[PDB]
Amino acid sequence: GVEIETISPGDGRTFPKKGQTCVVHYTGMLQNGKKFDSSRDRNKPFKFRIGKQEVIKGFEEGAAQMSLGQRAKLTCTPDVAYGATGHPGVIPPNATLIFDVELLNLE
Repeated sequence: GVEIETISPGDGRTFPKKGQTCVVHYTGMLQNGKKFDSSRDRNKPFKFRIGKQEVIKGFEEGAAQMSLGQRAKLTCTPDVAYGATGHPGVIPPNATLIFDVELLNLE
C-alpha cells in the first residue's frame, strides 16, 4: 500500500527505471509525530538507485510512481518497513510513515 498525493508540477514522464541512480529530497515524518529523517536537513539529497532494495518498499514503490519534478507524499504502511521490528530510537513498531518526496532525479 502506497498512497501517492502528487503536488502537480513536474514532467509526468521521467520515471525511475531499474539501476537508475535517482535523487530525492526526502523529508520524513511520523503520523501524529514529528520528523525522523531528512535529506533536506543534511542537504545531501540521497542519490539512490532502483532495483537493489536499498530503500524500504514504502519508499521504493513511491519513487517509480513519480516522475521528474513531481512532489508526491508517501503514506507508508508499517508492514513494509518496521511494523513488527521497529527501529531502536527512530522508528517504533507499527508506525504508518509519512514522507515529503520530490523526485528531482538523475539518470
